[PDB]
Amino acid sequence: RTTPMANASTIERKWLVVDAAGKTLGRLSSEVAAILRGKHKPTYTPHVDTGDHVIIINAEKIELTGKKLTDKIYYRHTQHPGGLKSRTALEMRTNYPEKMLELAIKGMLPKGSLGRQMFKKLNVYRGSEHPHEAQKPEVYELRG
Amino acid sequence: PRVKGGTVTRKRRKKVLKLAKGYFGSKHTLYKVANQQVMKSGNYAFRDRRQKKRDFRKLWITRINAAARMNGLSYSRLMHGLKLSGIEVNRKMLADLAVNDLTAFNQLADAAKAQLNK
Amino acid sequence: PKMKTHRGSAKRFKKTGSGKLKRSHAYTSHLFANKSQKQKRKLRKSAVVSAGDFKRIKQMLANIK
Amino acid sequence: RLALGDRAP
Amino acid sequence: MKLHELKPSEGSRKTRNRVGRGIGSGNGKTAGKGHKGQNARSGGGVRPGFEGGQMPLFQRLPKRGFTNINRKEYAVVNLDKLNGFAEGTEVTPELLLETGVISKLNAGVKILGNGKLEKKLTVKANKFSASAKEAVEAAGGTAEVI
RNA sequence: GACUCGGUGAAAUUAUAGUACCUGUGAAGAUGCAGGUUACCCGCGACAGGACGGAAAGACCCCGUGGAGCUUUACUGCAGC
RNA sequence: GAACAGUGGUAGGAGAGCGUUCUAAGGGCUGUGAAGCCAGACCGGAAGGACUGGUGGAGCGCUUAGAAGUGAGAAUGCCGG
RNA sequence: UUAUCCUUGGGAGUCAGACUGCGAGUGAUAAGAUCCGUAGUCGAAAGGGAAACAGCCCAGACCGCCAGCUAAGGUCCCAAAG
RNA sequence: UGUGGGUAGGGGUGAAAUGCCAAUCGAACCUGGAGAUAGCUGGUUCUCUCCGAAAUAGCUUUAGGGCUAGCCUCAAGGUAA
RNA sequence: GACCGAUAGUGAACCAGUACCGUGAGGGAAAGGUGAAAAGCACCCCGGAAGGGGAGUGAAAGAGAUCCUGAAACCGUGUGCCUACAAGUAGUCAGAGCCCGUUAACGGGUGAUGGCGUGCCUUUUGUAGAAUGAACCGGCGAGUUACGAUCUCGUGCAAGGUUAAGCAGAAGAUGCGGAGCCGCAGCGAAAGCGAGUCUGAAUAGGGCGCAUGAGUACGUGGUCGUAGACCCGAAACCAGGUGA
Ligand SMILES: [K+]
Ligand SMILES: [K+]
Ligand SMILES: [K+]
Ligand SMILES: [K+]
Ligand SMILES: [K+]
Ligand SMILES: [K+]
Ligand SMILES: [K+]
Ligand SMILES: [K+]
Ligand SMILES: [K+]
Ligand SMILES: [K+]
Ligand SMILES: [K+]
Ligand SMILES: [K+]
Ligand SMILES: [K+]
Ligand SMILES: [K+]
Ligand SMILES: [Mg+2]
Ligand SMILES: [Mg+2]
Ligand SMILES: [Mg+2]
Ligand SMILES: [Mg+2]
Ligand SMILES: [Mg+2]
Ligand SMILES: [Mg+2]
Ligand SMILES: [Mg+2]
Ligand SMILES: [Mg+2]
Ligand SMILES: [Mg+2]
Ligand SMILES: [Mg+2]
Ligand SMILES: [Mg+2]
Ligand SMILES: [Mg+2]
Ligand SMILES: [Mg+2]
Ligand SMILES: [Mg+2]
Ligand SMILES: [Mg+2]
Ligand SMILES: [Mg+2]
Ligand SMILES: [Mg+2]
Ligand SMILES: [Mg+2]
Ligand SMILES: [Mg+2]
Ligand SMILES: [Mg+2]
Ligand SMILES: [Mg+2]
Ligand SMILES: [Mg+2]
Ligand SMILES: [Mg+2]
Ligand SMILES: [Mg+2]
Ligand SMILES: [Mg+2]
Ligand SMILES: [Mg+2]
Ligand SMILES: [Mg+2]
Ligand SMILES: [Mg+2]
Ligand SMILES: [Mg+2]
Ligand SMILES: [Mg+2]
Ligand SMILES: [Mg+2]
Ligand SMILES: [Mg+2]
Ligand SMILES: [Mg+2]
Ligand SMILES: [Mg+2]
Ligand SMILES: [Mg+2]
Ligand SMILES: [Mg+2]
Ligand SMILES: [Mg+2]
Ligand SMILES: [Mg+2]
Ligand SMILES: [Mg+2]
Ligand SMILES: [Mg+2]
Ligand SMILES: [Mg+2]
Ligand SMILES: [Mg+2]
Ligand SMILES: [Mg+2]
Ligand SMILES: [Mg+2]
Ligand SMILES: [Mg+2]
Ligand SMILES: [Mg+2]
Ligand SMILES: [Mg+2]
Ligand SMILES: [Mg+2]
Ligand SMILES: [Mg+2]
Ligand SMILES: [Mg+2]
Repeated sequence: RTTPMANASTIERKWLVVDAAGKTLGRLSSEVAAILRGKHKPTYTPHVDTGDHVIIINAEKIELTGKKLTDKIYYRHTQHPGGLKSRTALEMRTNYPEKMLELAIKGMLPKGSLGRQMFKKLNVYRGSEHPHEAQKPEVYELRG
Repeated sequence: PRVKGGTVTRKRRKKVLKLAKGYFGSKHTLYKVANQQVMKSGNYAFRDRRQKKRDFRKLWITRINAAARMNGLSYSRLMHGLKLSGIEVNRKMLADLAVNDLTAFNQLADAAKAQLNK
Repeated sequence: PKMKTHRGSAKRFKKTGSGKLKRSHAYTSHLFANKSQKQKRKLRKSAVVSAGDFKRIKQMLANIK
Repeated sequence: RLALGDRAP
Repeated sequence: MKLHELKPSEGSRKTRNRVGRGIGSGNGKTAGKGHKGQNARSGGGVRPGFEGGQMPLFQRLPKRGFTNINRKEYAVVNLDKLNGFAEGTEVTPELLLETGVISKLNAGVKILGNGKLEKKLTVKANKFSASAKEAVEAAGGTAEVI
């Protein structure tokens, strides 16, 4: 019947800049996940990517509550026996702040092919400066 | 009198294989597996004719929420306000306005806001 | 071939007017010292075949008039 | 080829 | 009738049930026999009256009585049947048998006293019930034994 | 022998398969279920951890008022004497 | 025909039907192309049934009734490929 | 208030049950143990929830609908809704 | 070790292993009785509709079988029990 | 002949008790279809030939001997749509794009991507099952028939109903055939009595009957019995033979 469906021809992506400084990792990430998916758009269509591009600046200034800086471990496994490796959140934020944000958001996106495509619209930067001036990105202020 | 098997068997089986057109490999070719897949397709299609109604309502709700939040309402508050104002326009129609006639959607949303602010 | 009557049953049952089966009672052979007169008086009289038994055996007496 | 077999007595 | 428009009486003929011809019929697969055990087997089932080894009812109960070689069965005729004859008729076994009042003679005619006899008759029979003899004589007739 | 080229060309097996890993779940030991993690498409030489791999309707064990061979102061018979 | 109520289902009971071969009686079709086979986006609540075209080259439907070697996906089924 | 109930006759199948809650035994007041009693569900029950998960919670699928209201369970993102 | 012969299955033959008696041996092979029997396993073919269990008691050389009862179904009654 | 029609019907439609197997007794197949007629393809061409391409014959040769039809599995050639970042019981529902155009229908093919989703069968308390069965496709492959019993339904006749063998007659219907069978009366072990009877000393009480009336012949259907009795399957047993 009549429910409109977005498609490649119809879709128009904005670029947005989110400042991570002073934001809680998960609270910021949940909002950004929703923007990359396109959940803020009335033309949201579940089988295409209706989301916007997001730049995150000041990734190393992201905050964590509690004792998470010391106590949140990022595990990975190399698929070699005994190959569990770990970094603390402090080690992550100091030396891999872009990965830290990318992991949080990646875990909040849908998991298959379109989800993987949705992640490609994210761009995370350690500093205050991003290289995407030519895309003319607007500041997006995170809601509650 | 003797009744040979005759032609009934292949006529019946041919019909199943015709319903299996476009299935992968042996599933469009061999009766026993085509028959299992056509049967399974029936159970799925029955289930999915029910799910379809759940899925579209989910989609409309998502779009109404997006349009609502562009007017400073959550979907929940909007739907509460529309019910208080007496408006019975359904989710399929609200979501259609949200996409196709957003000014109209905003009038309905403004009607809802009025009732909530009372 | 014709159904054969069960000859053991034919020697023990009789068809009544309404198609019940009349029978004798068990416990009427010996050991009368161990049974009271009341029991002996009652076991002396004939009885009828039960519904459950009748359905089990009716065909075995089909030929009997 | 075994003397008894699998899970022998 | 016409041989091209034959039609059986309604309710005179049913279609036979054919078991083991698919699931839709309701007797596919196990053909209405359920699952396993002696009753589902070809040639299966215990013999009639068998109670799985509990002493069968007939064997628990005593044999009773004997059969008389010289048992006589009479063709019984009640008074109501004699009422069908004409008045002043000499009713005999041969007439009863010829008219179809009795099918088989057996050991003889016996007259029994069920029903009422209005008509006067000379009934010749092998036996009478005391009632029947009285009733024949009361109607004016005669109950000769033959 | 294997391997490469030329000639010739079987077999056991086989529900259909686009046939990862971990932890879990489940008829209680999962390629196929869940959540994650990982992975471009197609081969060739190799190795056997798994497919409770193949092979043989488990010989063990139990069950069948199933057999057969054997024994004897089991029962009933028979030959012989 | 209205109203009201109901319509998950294994073993299993009950009912109504579909289709197959043969027979009888009507009635028909067919070398201006039968059955069979192939294809299709048609029709019926199901079993199933048509129509059109192709192949085929001589037989075959329909109606009503009768009679059954009357319907297969499984039997480590049998035979062939 | 509800529509069952009984009799007679035709035809069966079943006689491996499972878990859950509650009341007992056996056990070690072990067992997804065993054995009774009692209710439920599965068996023979699809749908929603409990990640997945016969037997738990919610609830009984004649079909169709791109309508609506709710149950358990939920409403930051995966994932519908604070 | 050759050739020609002999012993035959409730039987032969055995320097004894139940060994051997035509790739068969705790009793050869073939045909027949014979479609032996199988309370066991496997399998049992079109559709839709109405209704819809049991996994219990009793007895059983009985315990994975059976029978009667219980629970299902169809019909006819009684009728409102 | 309401028997078979080439996996059927004989084992055998055919040079079949053959071939083949076995020392022997013995076991024991597969295998039908050119065309109306051979008119069975002169001749030419490639090729050693096989086999083709023409030409002829013929209604047809895509009827050319592996010769009526010619399904499926399986093997190929071509190409409209899709496909080399993807985790797949393979579908289903949602869905752009591209390619088409029908039994004209809110059409057909393909399918980026999204949601959901552990084959079928058997057997089980419970199987996606790491239980069982099936390589695939095709054909064949399992509650039958006879005679009895019983119940329901139908029909005929009805306190009656009905004939068997046989004879005549199409291998028929049917006519004849009443011997016999069931029913109309039961009760009792029996003699016997009889709307009652048996028990009993009993005009008692009680049991079974009556009063409270339908059967019988035939047919269809359900189920039972006797037969292999729904199909397939032992190990074994016995008889007569064949083998050193
Ligand atoms: K049955
Ligand atoms: K299992
Ligand atoms: K291996
Ligand atoms: K045709
Ligand atoms: K098979
Ligand atoms: K309990
Ligand atoms: K010996
Ligand atoms: K043959
Ligand atoms: K899909
Ligand atoms: K196994
Ligand atoms: K009396
Ligand atoms: K009648
Ligand atoms: K019958
Ligand atoms: K039978
Ligand atoms: Mg998901
Ligand atoms: Mg067949
Ligand atoms: Mg005595
Ligand atoms: Mg039935
Ligand atoms: Mg059933
Ligand atoms: Mg089946
Ligand atoms: Mg079975
Ligand atoms: Mg049974
Ligand atoms: Mg499960
Ligand atoms: Mg577990
Ligand atoms: Mg596991
Ligand atoms: Mg597996
Ligand atoms: Mg193995
Ligand atoms: Mg395997
Ligand atoms: Mg075994
Ligand atoms: Mg051994
Ligand atoms: Mg329902
Ligand atoms: Mg034909
Ligand atoms: Mg058949
Ligand atoms: Mg097959
Ligand atoms: Mg229990
Ligand atoms: Mg337990
Ligand atoms: Mg069961
Ligand atoms: Mg229930
Ligand atoms: Mg359920
Ligand atoms: Mg779920
Ligand atoms: Mg299940
Ligand atoms: Mg949401
Ligand atoms: Mg030897
Ligand atoms: Mg015999
Ligand atoms: Mg019901
Ligand atoms: Mg059982
Ligand atoms: Mg047993
Ligand atoms: Mg019973
Ligand atoms: Mg024929
Ligand atoms: Mg042929
Ligand atoms: Mg033949
Ligand atoms: Mg020879
Ligand atoms: Mg042709
Ligand atoms: Mg011809
Ligand atoms: Mg041909
Ligand atoms: Mg990647
Ligand atoms: Mg790609
Ligand atoms: Mg997974
Ligand atoms: Mg088990
Ligand atoms: Mg098994
Ligand atoms: Mg297998
Ligand atoms: Mg012996
Ligand atoms: Mg000799
Ligand atoms: Mg010699």
